[PDB]
Amino acid sequence: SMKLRVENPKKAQKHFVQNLNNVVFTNKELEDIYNLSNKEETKEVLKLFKLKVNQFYRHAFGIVNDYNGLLEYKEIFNMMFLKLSVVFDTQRKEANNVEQIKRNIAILDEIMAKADNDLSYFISQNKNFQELWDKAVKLTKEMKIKLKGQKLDLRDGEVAINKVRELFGSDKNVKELWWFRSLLVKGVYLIKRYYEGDIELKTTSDFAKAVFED
Amino acid sequence: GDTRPRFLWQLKFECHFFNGTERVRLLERCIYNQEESVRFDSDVGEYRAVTELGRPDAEYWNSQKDLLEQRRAAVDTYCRHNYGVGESFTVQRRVEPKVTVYPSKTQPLQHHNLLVCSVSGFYPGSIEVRWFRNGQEEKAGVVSTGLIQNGDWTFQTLVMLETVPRSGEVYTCQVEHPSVTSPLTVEWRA
Amino acid sequence: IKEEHVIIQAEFYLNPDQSGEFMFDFDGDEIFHVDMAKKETVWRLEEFGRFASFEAQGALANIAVDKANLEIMTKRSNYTPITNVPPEVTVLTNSPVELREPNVLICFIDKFTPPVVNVTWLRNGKPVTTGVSETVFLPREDHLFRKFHYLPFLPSTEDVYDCRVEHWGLDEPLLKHWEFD
Amino acid sequence: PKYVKQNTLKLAT
Repeated sequence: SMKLRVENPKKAQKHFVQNLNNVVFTNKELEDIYNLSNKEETKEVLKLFKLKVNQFYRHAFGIVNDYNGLLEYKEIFNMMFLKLSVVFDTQRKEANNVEQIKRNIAILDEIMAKADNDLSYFISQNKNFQELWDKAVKLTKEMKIKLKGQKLDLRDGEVAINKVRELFGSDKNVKELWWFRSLLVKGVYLIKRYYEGDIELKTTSDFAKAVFED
Repeated sequence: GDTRPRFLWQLKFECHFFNGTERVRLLERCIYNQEESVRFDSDVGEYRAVTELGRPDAEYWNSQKDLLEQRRAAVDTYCRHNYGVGESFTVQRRVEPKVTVYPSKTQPLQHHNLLVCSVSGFYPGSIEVRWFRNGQEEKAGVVSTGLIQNGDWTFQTLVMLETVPRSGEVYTCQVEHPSVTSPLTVEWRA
Repeated sequence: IKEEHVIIQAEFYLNPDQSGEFMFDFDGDEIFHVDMAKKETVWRLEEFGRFASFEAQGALANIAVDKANLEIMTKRSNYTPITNVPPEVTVLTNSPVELREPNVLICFIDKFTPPVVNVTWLRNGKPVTTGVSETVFLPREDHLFRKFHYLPFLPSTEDVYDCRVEHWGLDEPLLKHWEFD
Repeated sequence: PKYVKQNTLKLAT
């Protein structure tokens, strides 16, 4: 009914780690780790490493950007960083071992895959969230048409919410669920970019993909 | 050269099996440093604090309906399952012991005091070693190292007999073990 | 009431060392453990891997949370440090020795904590390394640890070996001898 | 055959 990042998810389990509030490393914390890779022979891999940490961050927030309406999104998000923390343990004591940094990079990749799997699993187990999410897409598509030739001056960030209030501001879900309403508001900024001719849109997010995919 | 204080956290999930997998008990425990703080006993069905420091955790975890259901079921989804996954090479693994007998002095100022029966490389640890002097079992003079686990899935043990052999006597070390249907024997002509 | 077998999943995390361990045990012997650095399952006996498997990723998840909990508890206990408990070292052979007949020395390090120790094999004063192996830190019902170090060797009439164990609970390094006695 | 494990839980608060 709803597309999952991983079609037939493997059972995931929670460690009740959703209430942690400082799992994400600050720029200094990361820099301090990067400085351990001081030797010249490790300069090339260190680049690949930094790029991966960045990709990692982008992936985690990507998950919270599309599924902040799924109670379990915090579990997944936090687990991601708790694992990163452990990898850094090795990184910290093998800071100039190129093969080890290569492995760490490979692991961060697996951590991300695991995130996608578990994410898909928890979504598969929450029928109601699936229905609401699908609905958000349904309406955004309607809105894609409805706003066909209207002026969309979204410069002061006020028109988007107003449009959503006009068209659907009355729908139980738009009034009660901030994440849902936000999905639609996010939607018009996407619609606008679509009208202007942006073609990268589907790669923007699972939501964007679902909306502009046929 | 590192005087820094250390902090240790251990977690253990124990699956106790009785008569195959007929009766099963799961014991989950949290140990801070060298002291258990909280535990889940499948015989209880919910977390119980062992020390005061563990109360917050029992209270929090026990309020998690979905979690307790998982644990209560684990007896099947975890314990019974993993027992099966490995039965072949664990419950079933059998390795025949190698038996040898050689003399030794109880003191470097004594004659040729005791006979040592060396039983090594076997598995499981369950085993029996007896000493016979001309068909007559000997017991009052036996001393052993006790069972020894080598840490690589094999055991060993030395069973010694305190007896000064005299010409004509024939001692025998008999070893009974699950890997062999008929007792192993090694003789030693005095 | 007759207990036949025990399968234990044991894991731990230690500070400030930042070292963790995840492993499965059967009746006292290690079935397998997950090398944290490489993040991969390693079987105590290679045959085991040809009949079973384990998603190392799982270990990573568990240790990750373990690490978080250590932070929590240390703080909650008001930073109470673990009390060093020195090991009992014993060294014996795999089987009876015969000149030039391959054998193996086993150094048993037992009843200690924390799980940090430095071991060194010595043949006539020189540290030996080729061929030596060791187990990870094995659990004990009293929550202390067990560890085994192995040294394959060719018996001779002119060699004395000793296992040197260093631990925070010890005053000076402990040194166990072996010269066929 | 696959060895399944028990998930670790995050301590109170």
